Amino acid sequence: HGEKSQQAFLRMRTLNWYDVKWSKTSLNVNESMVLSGKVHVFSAWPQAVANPKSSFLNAGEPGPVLVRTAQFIGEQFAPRSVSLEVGKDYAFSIDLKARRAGRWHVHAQINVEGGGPIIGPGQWIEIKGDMADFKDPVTLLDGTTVDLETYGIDRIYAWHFPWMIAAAAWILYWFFKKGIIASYLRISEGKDEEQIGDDDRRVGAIVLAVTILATIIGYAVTNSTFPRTIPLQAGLQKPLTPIIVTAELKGGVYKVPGRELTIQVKVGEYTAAGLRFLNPDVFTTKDYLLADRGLSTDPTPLAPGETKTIEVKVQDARWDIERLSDLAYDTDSQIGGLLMFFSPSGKRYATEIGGPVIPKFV
Amino acid sequence: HGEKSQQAFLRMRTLNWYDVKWSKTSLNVNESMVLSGKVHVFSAWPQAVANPKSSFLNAGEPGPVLVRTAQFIGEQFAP
Amino acid sequence: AWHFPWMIAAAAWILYWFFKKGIIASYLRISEGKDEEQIGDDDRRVGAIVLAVTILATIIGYAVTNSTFPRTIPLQAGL
Amino acid sequence: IVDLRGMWVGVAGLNIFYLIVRIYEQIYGWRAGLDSFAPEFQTYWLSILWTEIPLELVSGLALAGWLWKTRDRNVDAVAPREELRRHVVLVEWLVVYAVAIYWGASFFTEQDGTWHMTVIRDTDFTPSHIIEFYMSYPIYSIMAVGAFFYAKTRIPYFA
Amino acid sequence: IVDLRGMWVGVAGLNIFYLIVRIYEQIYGWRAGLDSFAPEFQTYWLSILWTEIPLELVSGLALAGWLWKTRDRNVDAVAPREELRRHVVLVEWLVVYAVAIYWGASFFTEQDGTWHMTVIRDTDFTPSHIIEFYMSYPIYSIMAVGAFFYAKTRIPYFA
Amino acid sequence: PFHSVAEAAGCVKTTDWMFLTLLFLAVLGGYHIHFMLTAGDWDFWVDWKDRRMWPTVVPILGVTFAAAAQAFFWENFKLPFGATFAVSGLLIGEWINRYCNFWGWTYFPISLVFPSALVVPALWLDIIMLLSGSYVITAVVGSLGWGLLFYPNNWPAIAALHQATEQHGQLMSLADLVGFHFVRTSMPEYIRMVERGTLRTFGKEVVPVAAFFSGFVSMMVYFLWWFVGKWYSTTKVI
Amino acid sequence: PFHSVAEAAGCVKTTDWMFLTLLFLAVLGGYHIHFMLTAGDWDFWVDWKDRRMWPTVVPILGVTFAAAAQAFFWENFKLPFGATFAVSGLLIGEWINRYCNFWGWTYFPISLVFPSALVVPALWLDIIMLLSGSYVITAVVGSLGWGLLFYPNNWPAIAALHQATEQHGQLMSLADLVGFHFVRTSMPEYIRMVERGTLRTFGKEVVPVAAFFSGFVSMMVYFLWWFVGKWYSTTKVI
Ligand SMILES: [Cu+2]
Ligand SMILES: [Cu+2]
Ligand SMILES: [Cu+2]
Ligand SMILES: [Cu+2]
Ligand SMILES: [Cu+2]
Repeated sequence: HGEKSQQAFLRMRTLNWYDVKWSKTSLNVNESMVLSGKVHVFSAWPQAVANPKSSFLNAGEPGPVLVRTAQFIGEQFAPRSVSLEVGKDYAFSIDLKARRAGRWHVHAQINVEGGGPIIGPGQWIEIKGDMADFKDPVTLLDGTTVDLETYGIDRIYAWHFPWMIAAAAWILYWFFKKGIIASYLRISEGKDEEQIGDDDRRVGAIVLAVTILATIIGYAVTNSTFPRTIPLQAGLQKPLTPIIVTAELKGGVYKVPGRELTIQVKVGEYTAAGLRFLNPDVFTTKDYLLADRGLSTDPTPLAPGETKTIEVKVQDARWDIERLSDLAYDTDSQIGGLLMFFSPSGKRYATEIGGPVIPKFV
Repeated sequence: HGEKSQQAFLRMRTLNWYDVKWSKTSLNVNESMVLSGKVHVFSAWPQAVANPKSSFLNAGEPGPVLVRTAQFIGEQFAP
Repeated sequence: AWHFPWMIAAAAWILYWFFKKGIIASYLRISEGKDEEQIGDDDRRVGAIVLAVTILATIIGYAVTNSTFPRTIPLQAGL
Repeated sequence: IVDLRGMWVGVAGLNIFYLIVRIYEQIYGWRAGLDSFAPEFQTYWLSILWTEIPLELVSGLALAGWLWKTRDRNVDAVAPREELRRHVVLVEWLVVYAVAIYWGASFFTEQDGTWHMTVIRDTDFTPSHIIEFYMSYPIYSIMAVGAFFYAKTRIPYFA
Repeated sequence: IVDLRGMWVGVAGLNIFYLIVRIYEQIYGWRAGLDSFAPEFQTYWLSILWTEIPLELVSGLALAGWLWKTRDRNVDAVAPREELRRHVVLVEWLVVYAVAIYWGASFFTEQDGTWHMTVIRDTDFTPSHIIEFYMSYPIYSIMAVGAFFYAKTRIPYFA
Repeated sequence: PFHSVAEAAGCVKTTDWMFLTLLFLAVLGGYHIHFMLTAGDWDFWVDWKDRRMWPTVVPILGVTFAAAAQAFFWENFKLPFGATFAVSGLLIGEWINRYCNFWGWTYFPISLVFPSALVVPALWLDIIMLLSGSYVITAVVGSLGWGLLFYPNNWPAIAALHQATEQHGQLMSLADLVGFHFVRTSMPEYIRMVERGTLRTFGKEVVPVAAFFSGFVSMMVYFLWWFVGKWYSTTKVI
Repeated sequence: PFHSVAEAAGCVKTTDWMFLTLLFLAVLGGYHIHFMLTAGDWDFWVDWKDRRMWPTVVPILGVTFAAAAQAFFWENFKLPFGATFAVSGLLIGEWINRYCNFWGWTYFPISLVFPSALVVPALWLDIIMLLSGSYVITAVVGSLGWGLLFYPNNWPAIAALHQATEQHGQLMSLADLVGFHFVRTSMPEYIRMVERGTLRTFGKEVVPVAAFFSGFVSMMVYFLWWFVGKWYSTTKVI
């Protein structure tokens, strides 16, 4: 449903996806679900990609099988873009609503119009029933209760068609003044107004006035299929309220191909590719986009007031499967992501990474 | 002398004009007057309008009937 | 050793095609009625060859020079 | 003598082919060919690729041969009844070539516009993307190369 | 009768001149003409400027005069042996004009590209910059104004 | 020649009828395919269906076809069945692709997506054409309204879908929201030109054959330029 | 006329030979000078020798010369010694200037700087030309590979200089680093056009003389346009 085919490099330095869940899992024809996520905006944003100044979160809905009751991002539900910040973090979740049958993965993505569509983790949604039902409603201030997935379509065909009607009104009608051939030689051969001359002309002259007069109608009657109507709302809102350990990576190496990566983070878990690299040294997992027996550490604990030149080993399968050993291509060989460190109790102070990792092949 | 014909929306989100007065009211052929004002620059600036990074304060003088001895804005008189 | 041995297969057309008479001997050798004296067969199949020779003698480079290393990177840059 | 619908095989042999292709792309591409790394793609989908180019080369050349060595040869001097009869045909192809286009212009040309607005693009090898950039155009590109290839060798003027 | 290398003076009188110029620019420009405010520049370098333009005007006009009043005058009606003999010459100049270009196109035209990538540019009066924008082009600009100036007045057609 | 006057008339009114199509269901294509890339889908998503930005594009772009198409047919057949000949093509072209595809494939509300009305203009064109059958005249006037008419024309299909509701302390248009619901993605590629200036062209273009005679009469491109009313047909945006 | 058949043949095979040069060591110039400004030195510094950005420029730009040059020579002399006739010029042109200048003047590693290989393409061009000597055909096919071949061609001279080392916790290509070492500067000016559309032109251009007959046959510019394979010869970048 996307990814993989996204040179790691950037996919791993544009947006850090942690805390991602999903309300339901089996919504039905009309039950709502909520994409759940908190995402970090890397600090050393890839010059390649434009400034995530303006962007947008969304439904990775292969074909809209759910809907869009509303959204949550930064400190607001926004229709147009919003502004993520180089370093800060914003929470988000997005209301949808089963509308169509099927059972497909569903990603949460903050697509950046500034040159990019970055997709964070997603999760299948067993929607059940028959699209045949489903009805996404709402109501114009006027109080009028309307059903969206089927409002006005009637209006269209009822007008955006009755011209494809007055269409033949020329088509056929003008196969009277002899179609081609009977019109062609009917042309070179001396002057040929046989096609034109009067009649013919005044005939259209009419159709014209008919047509136009039969148009002032629409703009008048359709000027009453409401009396008060607005433009289309859009733009941006500078606002966006964020949320509320120190890594360095000085030293790094990884596979080619393999599924391993080492680090020398000097000062829990590890994300980057929206991927999980739990510190099994403390976990009990609660899919393919996450690594259970994730991070491999030196079990020596780091507690308040202290420090260490710690070394971290990233190992698991999904680091190859989901395309990460791709740093072969990707211009800037650097890496990126997070470091989910927790309290002896379990209260995660989280630092990030970002560093030029070096590879070694087969 | 302008305005009105300025879709509110923006006119109401670009610059906040408070504390506005005028030195004289009846200056004569050569007496100086001073436009008086303190203005706020909205926080959620309309993406429509470009960043007020560079701009300029001025005389809405329909035809120059006064002049320009100097200006005051920010912490400076700028040309 | 490579970015030259073509400035080599260079003359391979240069001279070689001064056989089917250089200019003049080719020009009037042209206006004057149809003139395939330059073309016709032979000539053509000759290149047809050189072409296949050249290309086949190119899959080489991309194969052998695909082994003057096995693993190589792009060019690193950015900010 | 002055021919009927040589368009039989034409319109028919097409509208159904093409139509169907729309059905087959309803299934597989939308329940298999929904990811290029997903096998159900490279067997029950990406299959119609090394399946289409092959043909659209032998076909391209197909008319090249047949439609050629099957020319009046001793054309020009020809039955003044035959000319405005060999057009009846010529002006028949450009009619198949006609509709033929419609698909590579008003179908898999704009259908690839609804597809863009579904998947976060895998490769230039998605469904609509496969039956357009690679199918539809080359698909009838031949038609043309024939409906002129025929017309140049089976008709006077075109010499 | 049908001439030899009138190109003697040509190719020779050039390849050495130009060549040398490359030697002289090896020294001074690169050990004097390395800064426009540095005197060793305006004497042992910027010297080849009010030294080149002067010539490239008298020279431009040079051929203008000589090459003119030295035309067949009563041309057109001319020795049918002489024509394809006065070309042997014409088609000789455009050969000097030839190589002539090469310098103002494949030398001090791209040499000024290695120079850009050395000094943090002083003025448009650096070395390569002086023997190109001012030398090389005007340098043979004349050649041309003659190898046609000759050809129009010493040959029929060109009238 | 032709045999009996009942064949000579036959293999005419039939080749003639069967002919008319060749043109349409072929020009149409070459046209839509264009109107697409040109009118960046201001004729696609109701949410892109605005006031300024929109009826300023389709208006213009929606002609170097609807125009030559005219100058074409009307010329050699003084058949004022041209300007409109074009349109329909696009409408019946898109309108088709609009259904089944968007609708029956990743089902899209026939509401969010649906082409813009043109049939009208075409007429006030093919007509200011019929009467007064000269270029310039049909250009200035004709082109003029051809754009003014645009929006006013589309009011019906458009108007209603602009009423507004208050979604979470904010304002939007039935339209807007329809765009909020049922989601999609980006643009999102490009190269889209080999297949064009290649074979599909000079492997269909050559006709010609070595000798002139052509549909290069599209010196209607002109027709378009004088559009500067469509850029007028804009300031019908307060 | 010509005197004895041993002069009449002489002052021919000699003016003819001496002639061939005039063209080459003159067209070359007018060509390189161009290929320079056009191919912004993606044919200069190995560090600019990449994948996308590069074999997308030289490819195209590297033709409205290698092309007309062809259509030129092959035309009036059905001498398929054209497309390649061009190239060499550039190569022997730059390759020259590359040495002595960059090298013997502010010495530059013959490594950091060194032109791109073209000889190959030229052939797969001057040939898909020879056989099948028609325009369009030589355009579509020919132009096509003319670009695909590009990179693959240059693999040799390029490939090796891309191995990588770890300079201070970071990664770079032999290439990259060669660019780090031995330094230079900027672009860094411009006006560069008087000398061009002046005298060097209509003071050499006029030829003509009042009457036509010309090398305006460069209606090969076309040749170039159909390049849309070179823009294809791009997506040979993963
Ligand atoms: Cu997925
Ligand atoms: Cu997904
Ligand atoms: Cu006022
Ligand atoms: Cu596409
Ligand atoms: Cu310079």
